[PDB]
Amino acid sequence: HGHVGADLAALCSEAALQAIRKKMDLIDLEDETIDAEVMNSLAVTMDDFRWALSQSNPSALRETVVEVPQVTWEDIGGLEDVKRELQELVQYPVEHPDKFLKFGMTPSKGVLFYGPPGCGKTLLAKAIANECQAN
Amino acid sequence: EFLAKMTNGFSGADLTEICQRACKLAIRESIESEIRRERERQTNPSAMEVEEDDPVPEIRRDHFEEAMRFARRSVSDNDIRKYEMFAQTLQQSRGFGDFRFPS
Amino acid sequence: EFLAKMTNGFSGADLTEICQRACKLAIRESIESEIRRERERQTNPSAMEVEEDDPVPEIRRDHFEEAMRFARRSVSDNDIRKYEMFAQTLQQSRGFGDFRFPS
Amino acid sequence: EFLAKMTNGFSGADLTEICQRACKLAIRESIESEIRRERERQTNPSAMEVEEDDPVPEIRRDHFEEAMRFARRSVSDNDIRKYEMFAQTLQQSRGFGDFRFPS
Repeated sequence: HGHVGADLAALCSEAALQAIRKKMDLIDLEDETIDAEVMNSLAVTMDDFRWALSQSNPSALRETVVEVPQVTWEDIGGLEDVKRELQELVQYPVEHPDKFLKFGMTPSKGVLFYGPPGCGKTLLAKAIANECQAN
Repeated sequence: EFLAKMTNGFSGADLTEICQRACKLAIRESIESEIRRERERQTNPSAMEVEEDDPVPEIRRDHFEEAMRFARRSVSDNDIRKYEMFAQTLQQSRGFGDFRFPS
Repeated sequence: EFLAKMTNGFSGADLTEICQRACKLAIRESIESEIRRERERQTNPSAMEVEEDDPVPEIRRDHFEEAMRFARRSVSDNDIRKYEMFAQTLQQSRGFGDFRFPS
Repeated sequence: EFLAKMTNGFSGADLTEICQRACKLAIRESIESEIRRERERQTNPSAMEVEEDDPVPEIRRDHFEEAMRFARRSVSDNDIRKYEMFAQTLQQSRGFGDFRFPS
């Protein structure tokens, strides 16, 4: 999370260099001119990628990110009244925008949740964003 | 007129809410009625409604009869007495009252 | 399901903690089990376990039975009444109630 | 036993109330069942129950299943901490701890 395209190019280059650097047993000082063995017979494996990700590469990202979330409605079951209410307040003004114009009801522009601390508020707020395919 | 004289102490911003709650309560049923019409089991071309059935073409009576149940007056009686008391803080033409010029 | 209806007043952020305490309690035993296997006295090639024994391949039952002992509800009863009281501060469809249009 | 480990934070004076609420909820139904038996329309001697039918001879299961819905713990968590704190106000064998006599 947070990497950009140049950082991922650097990640690929660092993983390839770590896979080269583990093969110093053949890439020796006695063979200054490197033979054609390791030049085409060295493939990178997964822990090289995990090393190059872990040991290095600080992410150059701190600002916000726009995406569709991937949490689902059955991730928090129950609350069928709240599900019906959030469907009535988010889905219907965008999936059927003509019926709101047939008899002129203007859509609302936001609700305010309130409750005890830590009962899945954000995990409920992201669910309608995922269901509506909304950022 | 029957809805007028029933809502007695309601402010002007409270009964403008129930004529949006009734609209929301009818839009819920008009969205829901289109679900079963496309989800007809063995939706065959036989006996098909080529005309639009229009189950809710307009706001009926029971939408207001159900939307009225959530009504609530916002302003109490204890705070309208505050504005009446400020109206009494203006002296409000009190004192001597009527006098007449001599003839 | 038996762990569901036993935790009764637990908030959603409290029972997400015991399914990390049980994971920590099983990772402790899976680290500790590998200590004795390399610290076998006279670790000889005779009768050697060439296969991985895997003593803890998954979370067993007694990890939850031991991790449940440190459970604690975070929200009390005195503060959920505050949110119920704010829900009552909203007038909550109270007043006249049902009325009907004349016929 | 299933009613034992379900009521968790209940004081001893609260679960002595639900075994009177269930008795009241069964006495209500045993009074009400005798009303219809004497108020049989065309109460004829034909097909008369000479034996006592006894519809509620004892407390059944659904009386407890319905009486449990009105249960409420009386003591909170905020006040049991007061007695634990007074138990900590007693020094509670804290200080040096174990020592041994010399040999």
